[PDB]
Amino acid sequence: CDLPQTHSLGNRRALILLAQMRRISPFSCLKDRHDFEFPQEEFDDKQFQKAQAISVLHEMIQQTFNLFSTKDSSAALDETLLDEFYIELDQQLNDLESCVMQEVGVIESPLMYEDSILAVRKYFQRITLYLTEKKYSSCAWEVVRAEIMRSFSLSINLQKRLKSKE
Repeated sequence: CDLPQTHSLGNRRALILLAQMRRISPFSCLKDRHDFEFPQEEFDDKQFQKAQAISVLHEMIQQTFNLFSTKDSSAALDETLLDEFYIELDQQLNDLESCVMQEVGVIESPLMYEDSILAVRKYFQRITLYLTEKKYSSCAWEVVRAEIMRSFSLSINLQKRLKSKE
């Protein structure tokens, strides 16, 4: 797809707001630290590429937008930080959505779609049920929120297929 400006490490988009959820106290939770946000199965180097990333990334971001925008999780974050989240995803969504129209091919496979889409829905579904048990206390959202950072990390870097992290 059309490159924005050479290859960069981070995205500098939505990473700032995510950091705001790092001030939490480590004493909030311990055994409640899991990763159900970013499906690593799809984000792993087992079979991940630039175009392919657009497939998973799109669903990953689109889902996050619905999480807060649904009012449920929105009430969890400050209206200021939350409201910014809506626009933040929009910028990233356009990047992927644009590739869809480009007719690259990776975002057309009716069968491959399930593997990419399901990977996000399956993991994203855990977060909904996971938080339900805690009724959105504070750490439950942090563990899931902080997890989003990883999805953004490998998403815009793994494509290069250069060095991972075990």
